[PDB]
Parts: sequence; C-alpha cells; structure tokens
Amino acid sequence: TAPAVTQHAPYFKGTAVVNGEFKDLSLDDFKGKYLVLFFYPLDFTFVCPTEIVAFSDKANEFHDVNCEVVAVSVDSHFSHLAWINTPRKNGGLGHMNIALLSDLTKQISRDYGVLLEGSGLALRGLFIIDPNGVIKHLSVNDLPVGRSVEETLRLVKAFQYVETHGEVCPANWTPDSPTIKPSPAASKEYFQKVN
Amino acid sequence: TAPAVTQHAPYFKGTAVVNGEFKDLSLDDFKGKYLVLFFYPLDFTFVCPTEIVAFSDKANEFHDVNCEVVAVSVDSHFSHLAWINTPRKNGGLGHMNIALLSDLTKQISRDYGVLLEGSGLALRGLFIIDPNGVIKHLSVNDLPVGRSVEETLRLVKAFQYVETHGEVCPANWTPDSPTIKPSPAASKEYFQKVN
Amino acid sequence: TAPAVTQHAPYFKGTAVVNGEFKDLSLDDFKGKYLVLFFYPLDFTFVCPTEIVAFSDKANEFHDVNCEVVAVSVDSHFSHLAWINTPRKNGGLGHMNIALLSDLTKQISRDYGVLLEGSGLALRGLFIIDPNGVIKHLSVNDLPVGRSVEETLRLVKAFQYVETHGEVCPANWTPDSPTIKPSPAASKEYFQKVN
Amino acid sequence: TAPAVTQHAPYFKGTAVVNGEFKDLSLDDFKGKYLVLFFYPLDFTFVCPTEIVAFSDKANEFHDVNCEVVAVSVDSHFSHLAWINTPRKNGGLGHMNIALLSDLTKQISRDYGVLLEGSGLALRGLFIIDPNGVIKHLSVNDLPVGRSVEETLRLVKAFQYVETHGEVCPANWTPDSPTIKPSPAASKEYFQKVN
Amino acid sequence: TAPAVTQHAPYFKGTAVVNGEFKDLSLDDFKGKYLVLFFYPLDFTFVCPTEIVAFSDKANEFHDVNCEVVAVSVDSHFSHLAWINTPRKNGGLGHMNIALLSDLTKQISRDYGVLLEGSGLALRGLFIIDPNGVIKHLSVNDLPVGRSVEETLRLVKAFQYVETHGEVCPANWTPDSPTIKPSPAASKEYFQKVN
Amino acid sequence: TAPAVTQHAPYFKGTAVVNGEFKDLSLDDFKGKYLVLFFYPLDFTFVCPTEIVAFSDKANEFHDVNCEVVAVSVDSHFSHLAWINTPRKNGGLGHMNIALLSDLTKQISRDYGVLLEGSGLALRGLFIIDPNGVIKHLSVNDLPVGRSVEETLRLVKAFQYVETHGEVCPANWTPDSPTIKPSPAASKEYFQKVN
Amino acid sequence: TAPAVTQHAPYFKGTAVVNGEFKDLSLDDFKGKYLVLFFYPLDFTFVCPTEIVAFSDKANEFHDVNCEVVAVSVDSHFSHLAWINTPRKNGGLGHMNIALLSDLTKQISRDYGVLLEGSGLALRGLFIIDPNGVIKHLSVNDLPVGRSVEETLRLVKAFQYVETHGEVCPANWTPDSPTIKPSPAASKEYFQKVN
Amino acid sequence: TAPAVTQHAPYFKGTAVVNGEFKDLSLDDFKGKYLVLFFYPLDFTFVCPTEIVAFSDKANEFHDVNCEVVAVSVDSHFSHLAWINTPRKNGGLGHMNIALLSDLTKQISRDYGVLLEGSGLALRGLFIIDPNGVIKHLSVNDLPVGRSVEETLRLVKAFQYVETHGEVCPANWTPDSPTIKPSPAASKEYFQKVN
Repeated sequence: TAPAVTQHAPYFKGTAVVNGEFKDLSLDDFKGKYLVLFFYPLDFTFVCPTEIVAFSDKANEFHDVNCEVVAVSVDSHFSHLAWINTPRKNGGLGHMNIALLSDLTKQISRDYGVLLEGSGLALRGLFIIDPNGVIKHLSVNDLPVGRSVEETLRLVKAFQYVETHGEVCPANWTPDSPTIKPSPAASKEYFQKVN
Repeated sequence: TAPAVTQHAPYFKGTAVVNGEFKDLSLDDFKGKYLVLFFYPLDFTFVCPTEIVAFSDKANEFHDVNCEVVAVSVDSHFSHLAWINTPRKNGGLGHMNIALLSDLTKQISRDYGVLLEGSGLALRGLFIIDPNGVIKHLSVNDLPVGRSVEETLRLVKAFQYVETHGEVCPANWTPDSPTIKPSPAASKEYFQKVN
Repeated sequence: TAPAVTQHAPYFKGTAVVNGEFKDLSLDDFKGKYLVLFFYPLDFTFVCPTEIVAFSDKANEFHDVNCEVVAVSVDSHFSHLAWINTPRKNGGLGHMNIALLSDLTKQISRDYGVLLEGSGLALRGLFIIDPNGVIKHLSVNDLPVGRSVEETLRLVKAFQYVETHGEVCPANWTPDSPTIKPSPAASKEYFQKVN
Repeated sequence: TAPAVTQHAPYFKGTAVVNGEFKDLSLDDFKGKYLVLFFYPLDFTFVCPTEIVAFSDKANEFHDVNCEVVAVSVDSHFSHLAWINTPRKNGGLGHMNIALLSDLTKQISRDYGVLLEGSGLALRGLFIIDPNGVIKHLSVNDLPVGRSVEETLRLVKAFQYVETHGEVCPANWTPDSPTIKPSPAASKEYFQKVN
Repeated sequence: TAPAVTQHAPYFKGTAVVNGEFKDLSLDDFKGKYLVLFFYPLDFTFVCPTEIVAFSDKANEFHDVNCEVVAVSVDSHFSHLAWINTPRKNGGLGHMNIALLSDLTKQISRDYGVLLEGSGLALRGLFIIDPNGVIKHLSVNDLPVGRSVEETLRLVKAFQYVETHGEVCPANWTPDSPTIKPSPAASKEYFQKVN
Repeated sequence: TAPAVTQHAPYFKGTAVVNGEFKDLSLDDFKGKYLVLFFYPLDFTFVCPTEIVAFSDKANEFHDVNCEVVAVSVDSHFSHLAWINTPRKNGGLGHMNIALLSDLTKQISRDYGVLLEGSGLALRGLFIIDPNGVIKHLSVNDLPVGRSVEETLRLVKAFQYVETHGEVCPANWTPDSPTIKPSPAASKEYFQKVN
Repeated sequence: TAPAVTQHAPYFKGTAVVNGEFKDLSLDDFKGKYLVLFFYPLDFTFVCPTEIVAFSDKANEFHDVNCEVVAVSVDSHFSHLAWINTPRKNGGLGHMNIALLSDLTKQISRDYGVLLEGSGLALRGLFIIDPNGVIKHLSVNDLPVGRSVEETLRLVKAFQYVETHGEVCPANWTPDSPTIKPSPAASKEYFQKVN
Repeated sequence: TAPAVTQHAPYFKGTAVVNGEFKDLSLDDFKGKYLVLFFYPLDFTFVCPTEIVAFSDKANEFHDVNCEVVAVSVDSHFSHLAWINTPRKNGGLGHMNIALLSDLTKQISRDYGVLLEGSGLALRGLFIIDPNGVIKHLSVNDLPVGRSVEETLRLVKAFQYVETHGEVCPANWTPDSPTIKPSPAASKEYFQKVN
C-alpha cells in the first residue's frame, strides 16, 4: 500500500462535488472500476482549469471504458462548487462531468506523495488505478505544464487491451495498431510486419 | 537529491554504448542540456525494443531542442551491443542515435526508485531533467504497456517554452497553441480566446 | 482464500504435461492471465476425454482473450502423457493445446473442495479465475454429464466485458448483444431496447 | 444435507409469489420433480430481471421435463409482487410462470452457502436438484454477469438422459446427439463414430 | 450507547434514497440537528405507505424546527426507489421530502431493539434523537396500527421549548399553551391560572 | 414476559389508592380488560400532576372502551393519598377516577425497564397492555415533557378497531376515518379513495 | 474535557453565594441548562462590580431563555457575601440575582486557563456552556476593560436559534433579523434579501 | 509568544489579497498599530461572508482609531480573489477595505490555536493585538454564529481609552460613558455618579 507502480493505492476519503452536489468519496467506491485520480495545485488558477475542463469534455470516453476520473486538490468543496459556478470564459470550469475531491486536511496528497509541504499544495500527479486498487501508471509534472488527456486515455485503453488479449502494447500504441505476443518465437510476426 | 519532481536528479555513472563503442557516462555529462533518462526492464524482450527504436528514430527532434535521450537497464553493455547488432526485423535495435546505459550493479535503478527488488529489473520509468539537474517530470508504466515518444517530446518543449516566455502551458499544449499569462488579470486573455 | 466466488483462489502447485513435456505450474504462473481451471475425475474414461478435446480444439479462442485452460485430475503426469499418446479414435486425447495438470497428492482437489474423499477422485469442477487470482465463477457437475465449452468461453468474455466497459451482462449475453448501465435511470435504455 | 454436488439439498421453507397470489413453498413440495433453485441478489435491479424473465419465458420447456424453476432472494414477498406488477419496458417482470420465493430472514441463502453476510444479499447461485432432493449440479456467478437459461435446460435434459438410458453425455451434448456406453469395450462405438 | 431514553442513540450507517438518488447516511450526518428516526416493517405494505406520506407531507414543518425525518426498513434501497416511483393512488409513495434508509443487513433494527428475528422485519419503532445525539423519546406500536405524525411534531416542539425556556411542558401542551416553572414556589403560577 | 411490544407484560403487584382507600392490584386483576399502565417520576412535582388529572378527567372514555388507567411511581401509597387530598389549584390531584399504584420497592419500574437506578425514580413510560395481557404499544418521554392523553386513547381505540374489523389503521386514523383491508388487491379501495 | 470551543467544559466544584446563603454547586448542577460562567479577578475592585451588577440586572432575561449566570473569582465566599452587603454607591453589589462562586483554592481558574499564576487571580474569561456541558463561545479580556452583557445575551439567543431553526446567524444577528439556510442553493434567499 | 491574553501574539506571515492585489503580510507590518486578526473557517460559505462584509463596511471607523482588520482562513489567496470578484447578492464579498490573508499551510491557525486538525479549518477565532504585539482580547465562536463587529470596535476603543487616560472601562462602556480611576478613594467618583 504505497503511491508506486504495482502497489495498492493508498486509501483516501473526502467530500467531493459530484454533479453539482456534495457527496463523500472513498477509494472503496471504485472497486471494480478503473480510476484516474489526478491532483492539481489550486482552484481559480491557470493550468488547472484547462486540465479539468479537458478531462470533463472527454469523460464519456473514460466512462465507456469503465474508468472514473476524479480531480483532487487541497481547497474546500465550497471553492470547488464556486469554481464550477464560474463560466469558462472567466477562468471557471462550468458544468462538470467528473468528480472534484476536496482534500482539505491535505492528508490525501501527503499519502499519495505529491504534497509540497512548504507551499501546502499538490504537484501535478496523475495515477491510473485498476479495478483491484493497484497502481498501473503514475506521472508527475511540475506546476507550469499541463497534462495530456489523450495520452491518459491511450494508457487506460492499453492496460485493458493487455488484460483482455494477452499481447503487450508497443511504444505509441493506439487501438487497431499492431501488438506483440510476448513469447520469443511468437513475437517475431510483429517484428516482421513493421520492418 | 531525490527521484521526485522539483528535486535534483540523483547522481549516476555507468558504461554506455554510444555509436557502436563503449564509453562512460555520468549525470555531469548532461549539465547544460535537457535529459530524457528512461528505464526499461530487459534487453531482447518485446515492448522495450519498440520504445528504443522509436526514441532513436526521433532523436534528431530531441537534439534540435538541446535534449539528450539515454535508455537504461540492468543488462551489461555487451548485451546492449549484441542487441544493436541484431536486425529490427528480428526483434533487435539496429543502428542507434541514443546512448544505451548499462546499470549492471542495479544502483542507478534503485537510486531512481524504479527497481523491482525481487525481480532485479526496472519498471518503465522516465525522467525529464533540465540543464541544472532538476527533475521537471517523471512517469512510470507497468511492464506490459509502452510509452509515448510524442508526449515525451511535447513535455520537453513545454518546459522549454515556460523558461523562454514566462507563460504557462495548458492541457494538451502543442507548439503554436495558445498559452496563459500566469497573473489573474492577464490570464483572461487566454480564457476568452478559447470560449 | 477459499474456493468461493469473490474470494482469492487457493494456491496450487503440481506437475503438468505441456507439449508432451513435464513442466511445473503454480497459480503464480497465471498472474496476469484469466484462468479456466477445470477438474475431471480420471484419465482413460468416457466423458472426460470428450471435454478435454473440446477445450483443446477451442484453445486458440481462449488464448485470444488472455485465458489459459488447465485440466486437472488425480492421475500422474505419466498417465496424462500416455493418454495424450493414445489416439482419439480409441478414447485418447492426441495432440493437446492445453496443460494437463497432475494432482497426484489430491491436495489441489481438496483445497478446491471438489474431492470425493471416499473414492479419491474429483467432481467436474470448473473455476474461472481473473488476472488477480480471484474467482469470478464456479461450477460443478456430477460425473455422468459433461460440460459446455461454449458456455465457459461465454462467461470469460462476459467477465472481461464488464471489467472494460462498466456495464453488466444480461442473461444469455453474447458478444455484440445489448448490455445494461447499472444505475436506475441509465438502465431504462436497455429495457426500452428489448421490449 | 449440504449445498454440494451429490449431497441432499438443505431444507428450505418460505413465502413465495405463485401466479400473483402469495403461497408457502417448502423443499418437500418438489419431491418427485426436478428443481432449478436459483438465487439472485435483489429485486428491482439490472441482471436479475433479465435472468428471471428468461427463465419465465422458457418455464414451459422445464415443466415439460418435470422440472420446476424457483427464483429466490432476500426481499419481501411484497417487493416480489410489486415487481411482477411493473412492466418489462420499465425494468419489471410482468407475468411470471415461475415461483418467486422470499427469503426475508436470509436463512435459505445462508443454508445454501451463497449469502454475502457483509452486504446482506445472495450471489448468483443455481442448483439443479433431482426428484430425491439430491444436488446434481451447481453454478455461481459474481453479480455483474447473468447466467444461461439455455445451458441450465441442457443440463436438466442431460441428467434425465443418463437416468433413463444408462449412457453418459459428452461435452456439449444436445438431445439426439451421440452418447457413450460407459464400459471400455462398449465406449469405442462412440469414439469411432465422432472421429 | 443503547436504544433507551437519556442514552446516546446507537450508531448506524447505510444507503438511503434521498431525492431519487442513493446517498449514504450515518448518525454523524445528523450531529447539530434533531432527528426523528422511524422504523417500518416492509415496503409495498399498507400502514407503512400512509406513515411515510404523512411525514413527507409535513416534512417542511420538521425542517423549519431543525429536524430531519428518516424512514427505515429491512428493504433494499432499490425497493425504496421503486416504491417512490409507484403513485400514491396505487399503494405507492410518490415524490419524497424525507430520507428512506435501507437496513438491508438488518443490523440497525437489531441495534435499535426493534427487529423481530423470527420474521426478519422491524416493529413500528420511532426515536426522537436530539442534536448530540441523545434519545429524548421512543415509541413502539405493533404492526397493524399507524402512528400520529401530529404527536411526533408536538414532542419535537416540546423538547425544543424546554431547552430554550427552562420551563416544563404539561400533558397535552401545544405551542402557546401555558407551561410550568419547575420549582415549588414558581409552579404555583401555572396551577392557579388553569384551575 | 418482557417490557417490549408483542410480549406479555411483566407481572407486577402492589398497593394502590383506589377511591381514597388502599386496595391491592396486580396484572391478574386486569385480565379481560385493556390496561393503560403509565409511570411517572415523583408525587408533588410538576408535569406529573398534569398527566394524572388529564387521564382522570378522560377516565370515563377509557372505561367506556373496556380500559383501566393506572398511574405508577416509586412513592408510598400514603403520598398518593396526601396528593389526592391536595387541591389542583395548589399543585395537587383532587378526586381521582384512576388508580395510583405504589412501586415502593422500585421493582415494578425495574421490571418494566423504566427505573433510573442512579436517582431511584421512573421515566415517563406508558404501556397499552391488551386483555391477555400482551403489550401493544409502549412509549417513553424524558422527564420534562408530558404525554398526550388524546393520543393514548386514539391508540387503544385503534387496536380495538383492528381486533374487531380485520382492517388496519392508517397513520393519523381516528374513529370513522377510512381503513385498509390488508391484502394487495383489497387495499386498492383505501388508496384510490384518499388520493 | 478542556477550556476550548467544542470541548466539554472542565468539572468545577465550590461554595457559592445564592440569595445571601452559602451553597455548594458544580458543573453537574447545570446539566440541562445553558450556563454563562464568567471569571473576574477580585472582589472590591473596579470593573468587576460593574460586570456583576450588569449581569445581575439582566439575569431575568437569561433565566427566561434557560440560561444560568455564574460569577467566579479567587475570593472567599465570606468576601462575596460582604460585597453583596456593600451598596452599589459604595463600590458594592447589593442584592444579587446570579450566583457568586468562590474559587478559594484557585483550581477552577487554573482548569479554565484564566489564572495568572504570578498574581493568583483570574483574567476576565467568559464561557457559554450549553445543556450537554459543551463550550459554544469563550472570550477573555485583559484586566482594565469590562465585557458587554448585551453581547453575551445575544450569543446565547443565537446559539439557541440555530438548534431550534436549523439556520445560521449572520454577523450582528439580533432576534427577528434575517438568517441563512446553510445549503448553497437555499442561502441565496438571504443574500438577495439583504443586498 | 502564545495565543493567550497578556502574551505576545505569535508571528505569522502569508500572502494576502489587498486592494485586488497579492501582497505578503506579516505580524510586524502592524507594529505601532492595533490589529484585529479574525479567523473564519472557509471561503464561499454562509456566516463568513456576513462577517467579512460587515467589518469591511466599518473598516474606516477602525482605520480612524489606528486599527487594521485582517481576515484569515486556510483557503488559497486565489480563492480569496475569486470571492472578492463574486457579488454580495450571490453570496460573495465584492470590493473589500480589508486584507484577506491566506493560510494555505494552516500554520497560522495552528499557532493561534483555532484550527480543528480533524476537518482542516479554523473556528471563529478573534484577537485584538496592541501596538507592541501583545494580545489584549480574544474570543472564539462555534461555526454557526457570527461575531459582533460593533463589539469588536467597542473593545478596540476601550483598550485605547485605558492607555491614553489611565482609567478603567466599566461593563458596556461606550465612548463618552463614565470610566473609573483605579484607586479605592478615587473610584468612588464613578460609583456615586452612576447611582
């Protein structure tokens, strides 16, 4: 139970804003589902809203592949709601298709290893978590650079492809792209094909 | 020094294969340049060769933006070379535009927090390190899924952009896409442009 | 850890025939794959070979969905091989595409609660185990009635479908047929669709 | 008596809904008939109504082979009735040709080893119980995947065949399909025919 | 904690229907507020729908005095909703202004001393729990006689009057009728006035 | 026997004041009649005299429905009389049309689960015991809030109505308001009429 | 227990003057009632008599809202009494309508955190303790400035308003002024009304 | 240095919003001036905006007596700004005449002993601090009740009166109300005057 790949994700619990109303959210609530838990520093800032809207606009694609997406920061759930009720044109989020988790005690960010104690706020950490609570991917950016929603989805689709076909995913894999049977003899028909 | 974003990259030293020839590399050889330091589990496997050839094929684009790429694993440098002298068509690497660093003692992988201690091999870990040895990004995939060379290049240009221009990069930023002046008043300029 | 649905499948270890060669297998070897573990009473009987050759002939379809099939009985691996080298025309197995596991001590059967202690042989027990070692389905017949391979494959694909699409599978669900979003309002879409 | 193949099915008694009226059912009532006793988690859910209406629309075929079908869950007999009185378009059952038994105390599920005590509901257990109250078969699914009524019916027809013909049924046996005389010499007739 | 007057109400947790959606409630959710917690045997019965619609119709008058109203029974939350989507004309509930809590494990009823173990359903128990959260009044009818919502509201109002005025409420007291200063000399005012 | 609903009321015996004279009462003295047995803390207090005079004033209406009313407390029977010979104007009782039972040993209160051991006095417990002599309703207020005599009489009348009519009494039922035939088809009459 | 808001108030015990007579009282004695426990440094001083007289003239209004008022200092109950018998013109108190508690050992002042150890006298601490012995407000002034008796009465009425109406009290709230429903949608009614 | 009367106020430093601009504040920016430092739980709530707007509308009466007012909470300075930019009609602050200080690390609230570690927010703490950094008054409210702006002003003026003139202020003292010379002989003047 640690924030590192192949380990169980640390237990978390906070009040979230889901679909415009307050709701409590636990790690247990996603047993059976994939989860993209992603941290951002602060509400009403600059990179953060662009990521949050980008994930919200693609949320249906994540939900279609049994994946929930929850954004997490250290602000109150009241700040989350206020930011939801701000229009995008004025730096706000608008109506949200993803959960917004309040980590007001900072303990979720601390346990996920992404809190800068001096500042009191999370780095841009993202965690892809499988149905059994195991971490499959993680990535952290420094504050001034936003994450790729397209790449996050590519990875979720990829981890699902290997578990339901038993072939591994090459670099730059997309759906319908060739894959490799992970035995030396059988891996050849891939290598032939692309060269 | 720690393997965490915002902290100094841990020192490393080892034997590499540059340009068909053995050569010592350390972290200090990359001061002044950006560094993409990416770990892979084992030579003569499956996802690994597809990632190394993809980075080798795109190395001119990294070099044009003052970025070096080095692949690392727990194998010897004699393994690295033998794999270079295997045709791609047969699961090999062929000619190489990037360094292949040997981490025979495993200490590099351990110091970078990507060593599965029980198996004796590294996860798919990737670090972007700036001219001063500071880690700007890191990411870790489990073994069955390869990384994106495109997203690595995106992120490098994003960190360079914010250095040059004093502006922050939104989600899904490509070069020439809009950026955000990171003050409350000046940011509206961005949000109006895209809503 | 018990032979029950939702629980972790008991650890097992034994000698198996794989391509006419003796080879060890444990539950650990199938970490990452789905596993159909099916018990059958005795080698050189009547129903048993019809089941084993049915599973062997459809083995590629199982492997295409990241699933190993492993037939288990209380005979020695030396009997399994002898039975492979009997032709099917004469009640044998012939060439095999699945593993034949020997449970010579009878511990595996006893741990999976399919052992008839009185006779010292197992019932027609089938267990479907996910990549995570958790039992998704169990199924037992009395000795005179063989099982359906088509139905076992149906259940593997259904458990895979729910884990990658988040929808639940109706009765008699097949690939391409409708499914249900498991929420009260969202589930009406299914019920309108088929009435 | 225990919930295991070849053993006597445990005694149950409870209130059921039979043809719209409430009526007591006991295991005693099915002496002399075959019995498909199937458990489902909850009324007014998603997979459950699909399983129940599939069984109900085929009940004629079960009845024609002296077999009764009894659905069971932890809800009251009043929920059962209210659900019968909901249209199928709206997630209900409509008219039922099978009994819906209420296990309000949770005892029947506990006695048949399918109660999840933590949640207070039953897994997808199905038992084929013969005219002397012995269990010939049992299947269990995790909650998100429905069962096959088709296969349930194939198994009842198969067990009846061996009782009245003294020949064992191969894998994927269907009516009017070859069967095996279960002695070594006599069995060769089957194995020559199908090869 | 114990289900008796002057004692802290037992802790309870469970899934409730709150505005047509599945929420999670606990005794902690009502700290700071008076709670009327009332049990009823089963959904889709006779006296119960009359009790629940009576409270839901006067729910505003309880909210106006800092009081929540929660109906409890041993039914699933999916039944609670089905009953909410049955019209009152047809024995149903209609739109609800109170919570409907699922005691599916039967634990809450057991803990509050109202579970008839034999039949597995609750008696008509009612508890007025104060804001911290001590039981001030409990009442229990047998199954065929419904409670008075009027008297329940009289009692919440009486207990609130005594906390904020330091006088005690006579038999049959209603808002504005006389009260008693509980001191031998001071009480003479009350007794002189009403005789 | 136990002080709970559906159970036989505990046996009790003691000296009571009945028409200004010391009589002896027991639970056997009320076989054949409904009994309202109500406890109060202490004679010469504040809410208690108001409760006792309210019941004594409506005592005729209970007798007219075969019901006796008995007040109980831990005081001597000599206090009960002194209080009877205190005028109502001066905090007293006046002439009484109900019995006043002495629980001097505190045993009755203890047996009926209403004795606060610490202070040695009863809470405001009330029990409607039927004619043989099962408890049909119990209620308990804390000390500073008096009960409703009106509601007590409503409940005796409701329990008598259901015994002699076989219909069940809704919430807020009063003599002459509609009632429910407790059958799914029969109850439709009630629900149609009042909506 | 502790002298902080939201905690249980520390137990105290001491000899107090009530109606010119010595009488022991403790925190227990005020269970069920609000309490305003205020400390003052010393009898026969300057600000202190003006606080005590101000409360004692307003005490009728506190008792009318179920609130006791208790003055506490380190002086003897003999000084307290002597100060009562001094006239107000002459620096005294006169007849008193509030308790004067002697903290002669200084232990009450030590436990409430108001004791200046060097001088052996209390700061001007005030505590509003609710009916369950929980602190709702505290306030300390330095020695040369008296407290507002009006503001103390306002807060008691405010804390009672929120327990019996479920709405929160704005800044400068007085009885009959607007209050806020503490949900986000319902709070707009207030914010629109006052702006 | 501790959050107690007569002691030096703990040092704090944080980003505040001042005239729509971010700007660092520290305790020693307020040396030579009286400071009213008041904590509130969270931005975008209910009681908090009423206190903040009330103090801001009286800020000039504070400024004229050389007193500053600084509101503090654990929210980001960005939330403060988004909330300044929300109109009052819609639950916001609008223009502000006071600093809103961010306590993103929560250290300030922890140092002033007003933080609830469990939930991660401040109680309604308020502190008057003199020109030498010494605390003269403190008060904490529980969350549902707002403070009195008038009484804070009353107290700031009271504490100045005593430094200027060397006379003590009685209870309910207002500007130009009589004060007391703190000497036995002299204090008589006050007592003769006001009686």
